[PDB]
Amino acid sequence: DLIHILLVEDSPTDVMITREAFDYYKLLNPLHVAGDGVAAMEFLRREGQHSDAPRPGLIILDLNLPKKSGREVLQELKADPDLMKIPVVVLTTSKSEEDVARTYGANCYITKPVDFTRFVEVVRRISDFWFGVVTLP
Amino acid sequence: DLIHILLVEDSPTDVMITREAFDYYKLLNPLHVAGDGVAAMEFLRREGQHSDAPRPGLIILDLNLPKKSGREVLQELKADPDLMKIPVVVLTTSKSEEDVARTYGANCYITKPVDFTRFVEVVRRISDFWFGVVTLP
Repeated sequence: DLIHILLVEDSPTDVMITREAFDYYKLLNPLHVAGDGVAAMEFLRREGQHSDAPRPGLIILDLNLPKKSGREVLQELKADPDLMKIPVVVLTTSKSEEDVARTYGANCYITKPVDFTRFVEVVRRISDFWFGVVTLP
Repeated sequence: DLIHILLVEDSPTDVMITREAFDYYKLLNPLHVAGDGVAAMEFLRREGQHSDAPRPGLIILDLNLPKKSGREVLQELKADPDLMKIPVVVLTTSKSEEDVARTYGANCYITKPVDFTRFVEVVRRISDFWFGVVTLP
């Protein structure tokens, strides 16, 4: 449970689905949320209010973002020699759109919302990620 | 992923379902299997062929066991001042039987087979167990 997860999603309903999924199914991975692209880059660069953010080990990225787009966030990520290494899953709004997105992006795409099932599929699609059951005090 | 899991189940079809679930969904927890009660106690006591077995952190126990029953295994477990501390989930064959089993055993019961969904519910029902996503080389 070392790696923190950064969810860049503007929909409060959809953020709620992921929060409750992590909660009800006992995911220990710290879930962090940015509601627009400008806040997402503030988190990654660890600037401003996020001056003490942890580096995420997984970024989950919607494309519909106010203030700064999903595309801008991804483009600024892959420019940075450090942020480029971080795994990115792009949220699509429809499995049909998901077929289109993989054709031209393939595993780094899942349809939203990210409930626990979809999050389990994310973990499956990403080679270096694994589930473990940990006992705790 | 420190804790090993001991599955005491005689059905090869049902053992197959759990093996593939752990495999396809990338559970790192070592899964160990005993096909009857006598082998299960051989594992716990770490005797004979299992002289170097690891202590399990979770035991999943069918009641239909040849050679030595599910009840015998549980009774010998709770006698032992060491083995008694280990979490035990009892497999029932029907959610109806599961309602009966909890009335008189409540969370330590799930209907078989143990696919990944049911295993996730086991983890939910057991206070000190948590899921974590771990990155790996």
